[PDB]
Amino acid sequence: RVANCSAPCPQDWIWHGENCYLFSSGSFNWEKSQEKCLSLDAKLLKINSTADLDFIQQAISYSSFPFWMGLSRRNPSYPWLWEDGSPLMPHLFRVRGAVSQTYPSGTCAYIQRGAVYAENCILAAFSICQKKANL
Amino acid sequence: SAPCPQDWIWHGENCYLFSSGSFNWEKSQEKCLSLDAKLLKINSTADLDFIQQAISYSSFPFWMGLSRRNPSYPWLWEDGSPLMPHLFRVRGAVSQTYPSGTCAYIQRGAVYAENCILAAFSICQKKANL
Repeated sequence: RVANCSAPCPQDWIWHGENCYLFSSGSFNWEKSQEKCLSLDAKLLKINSTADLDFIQQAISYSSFPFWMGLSRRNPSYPWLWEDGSPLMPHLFRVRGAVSQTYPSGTCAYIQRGAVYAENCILAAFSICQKKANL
Repeated sequence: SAPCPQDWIWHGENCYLFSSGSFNWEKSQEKCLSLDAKLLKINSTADLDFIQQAISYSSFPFWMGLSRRNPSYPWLWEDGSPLMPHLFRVRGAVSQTYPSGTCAYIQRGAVYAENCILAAFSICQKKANL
C-alpha cells in the first residue's frame, strides 16, 4: 500500500515542475473534457506561471490543434474564471475572441500555436489535464 | 528514483522524447545518443499504438531507428535486430536506392520509407529506471 518509490507521474503523462500533464486522446466539448480530467482526479490545464506557459507552448509546438484549458466565461455579464473558482490574472495572457450570449453554454478558452482564444464551449477540441506531481 | 526525466514520457519500460529540431536521419541518431538514448524502436503493436497517441495532435514526420542501404537489404533497427513481420507495413519510396540509404519515419499513423538525407523530427527512447 505505501509506495515503494512512487513515480512523480503516471505512465503516458508528462512530468514538468511540480505537475503532470496529459494530452487528450481526441476532440470533445469543454464540459466533457472537464469530466475526463475530473474522472482521473485531475483538472483542465491551468497556467499559473511563466514556466507553465513556456512548457505548454513548447509541448504544443508540434501541433496546430486547439487544446481546451480550464477557463470559462458564462456570458458577457460574467468574468473569466478558472475551474477552482479563481479569477484570470492579467500578466499571463489575453483571451482574444468573442463571448456570445447566443452560445448554448457559455464561452471557454483554448490554447493553439502559443496564443489563447475564446470559443463556444459546445464545440470539440483536444484538451490538457493537469495534477500535482507525486513528490 | 524517478523512472524518466522531466519532459519525457514514461510508458512501460521506457522513456520517450520528441526532438526539438528537424534533421537528417544521421544527425537525429547523433542527437538521441547525446541524450543517452537511441532512435525509436517499435517492438509490438502496443508500442505503435502508444506512439500514435502521443503523436495524434501532430502532422509532422518523425524518424525512427529503422533503415537499410537499398531494396536488397532488409529493414533493421540500429541494434541489428530485424523488423517483426506483423507490426506495420512500410509505404512510399520502397523501390529506390539512395546514396545514404533509405530510412523510415512515422507520419499520420503510418510508416514510410524516405531518403535518409531528408529532414524530419524524431523520437528518442531510452530505458526507464524502474
